[PDB]
Amino acid sequence: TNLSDIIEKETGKQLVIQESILMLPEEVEEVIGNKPESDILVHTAYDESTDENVMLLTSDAPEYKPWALVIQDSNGENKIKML
Repeated sequence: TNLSDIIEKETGKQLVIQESILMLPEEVEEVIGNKPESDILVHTAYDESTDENVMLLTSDAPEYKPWALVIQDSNGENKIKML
């Protein structure tokens, strides 16, 4: 998919993307340090090769504009890439 393709562009891996979860802008801002201009969808995929969760943040439908990618490791440390 579009969203799996973005994850693969950014990680080099083909992963199963979970059904989206909606986050309000202030919710997202606490996590990321930037406040999105509207609601965010979190599309999560587990990267078993590294035991990492990969979270693709887009705007809501129908645009699904990519906004950020969060990769969390098993120690619970986040890396963020703004898209």
